[PDB]
Amino acid sequence: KLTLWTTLDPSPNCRIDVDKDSKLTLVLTKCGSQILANVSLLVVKGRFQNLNYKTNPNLPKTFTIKLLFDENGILKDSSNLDKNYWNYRNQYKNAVGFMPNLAAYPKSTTTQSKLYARNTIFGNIYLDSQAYNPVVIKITFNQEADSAYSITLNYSWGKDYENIPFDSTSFTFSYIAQE
Amino acid sequence: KLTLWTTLDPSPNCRIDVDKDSKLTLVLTKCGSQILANVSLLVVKGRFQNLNYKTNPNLPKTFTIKLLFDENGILKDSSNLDKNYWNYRNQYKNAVGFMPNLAAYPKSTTTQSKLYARNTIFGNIYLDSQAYNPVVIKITFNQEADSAYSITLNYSWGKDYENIPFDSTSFTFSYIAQE
Amino acid sequence: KLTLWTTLDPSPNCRIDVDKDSKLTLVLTKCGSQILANVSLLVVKGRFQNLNYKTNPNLPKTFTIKLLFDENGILKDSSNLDKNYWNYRNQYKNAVGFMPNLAAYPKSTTTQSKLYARNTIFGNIYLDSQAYNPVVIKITFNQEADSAYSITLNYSWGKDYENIPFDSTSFTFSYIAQE
Repeated sequence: KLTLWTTLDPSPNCRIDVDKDSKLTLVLTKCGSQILANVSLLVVKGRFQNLNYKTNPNLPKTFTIKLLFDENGILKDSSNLDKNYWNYRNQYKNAVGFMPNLAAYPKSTTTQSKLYARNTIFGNIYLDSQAYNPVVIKITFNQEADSAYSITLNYSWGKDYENIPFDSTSFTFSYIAQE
Repeated sequence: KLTLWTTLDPSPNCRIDVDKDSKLTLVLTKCGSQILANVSLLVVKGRFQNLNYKTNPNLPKTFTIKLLFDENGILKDSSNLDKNYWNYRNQYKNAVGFMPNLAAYPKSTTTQSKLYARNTIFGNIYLDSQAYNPVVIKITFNQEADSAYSITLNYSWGKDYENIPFDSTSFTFSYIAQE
Repeated sequence: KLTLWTTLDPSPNCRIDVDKDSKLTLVLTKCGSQILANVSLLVVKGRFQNLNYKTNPNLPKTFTIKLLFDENGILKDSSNLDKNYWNYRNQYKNAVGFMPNLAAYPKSTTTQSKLYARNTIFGNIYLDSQAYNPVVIKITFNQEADSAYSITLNYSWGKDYENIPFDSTSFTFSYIAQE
């Protein structure tokens, strides 16, 4: 009832560029009016598996993973996360109690040039369990115009990494629940 | 019963320098012995609404918001937060269960004004949803000698911001509850 | 029943180098599938009580505190934390519900000493309630080969501190519970 998560299954479950290029671990625990969230990310194959900006001049320093939800709090197929890996810890009918509160985190109006900053959380996370491999995780609620609710995970970094795996440490955050 | 918060009402509710110059969003959720806290801050008018240190030589790079509580956990009149915006999520009589634990976070003795470091939490938060607009939030418990309990929110920054709104990202923390 | 903690007893309770050289405050609160954790550390005597790299050339800039648990989630005598200071908030028989999940945070296999990055959390904490005294706390789960479960707290810093007490600010994190 009270936890929505990616399983701990070792199978890849997420698309950054290509199907199953990544494994997202996301745990959402309902503590009444707040969701306690825990996240980590491993890239298992493709261009972000091993970062080397000395040898690959064309490699970006960002990617984004989106969880898109309908008006019943059901994960949409268009999400980067595979629906087959998303369920209660013990497919579901209602998870509006896990959704980011729309009054707290309003969607952008047609006339609105961006979201309120309160819709965003920043975290400093690290690759390969080392403090000198920083990555910025930018978590934004309800940014995706075509979904009832959304959680957007933007990863970005500045370092010219040389043969560093995108294998992230864990980060905790919370957000205000819709109900 | 289990969440004490500022409403999500769009109305300003907080005084930095002037009445209703700011809108504090603070959610305290009781998970037994710990309070799970979520905070953001928007300045709606006055000298901190738009930061420009190129054009305003006299502008500080800090301000402080205090929540002062009596022995029943009731918000006191001299608090920066307006009492009309502070209530259980669904005029309260007792909120000692939400107060920062006095054994964990002792008040300063007459022979020292200087608290144990455990009474303080630091967070790195950001303005206008950009990682290159850092602000330090310093949360201190029970620093106010003249109140039974207190939560002090000190905001400070170093950057000579040029036309940046004080519109903060969200931050989560926790603290040990009095009961 | 839902909180496992170091008491708030003012007595030292922890060994960095020598018995009772430190006082760890650690609070683990069970919110179903996640443990909400709160930590601070005061060094009360010995070489880390007052850091001065100007006057002591031989002083390290790191130390580690380990909590080692048996298959019933009972703190082992080999831990840096003294067992006499570790109990439920209101000697215990079973605390597996507080243990770091072995599927989430696997122990290193004979064929690899190297943990998944998701076993680690980094935090930036501070000494003496000042933002310009940074310390890195590195929390790692299930790293200790000789125990069923473990929480390892590695503290490190870079600054040539001059007469700064190791009196840390508080930090919140969470982790996935074994059951």
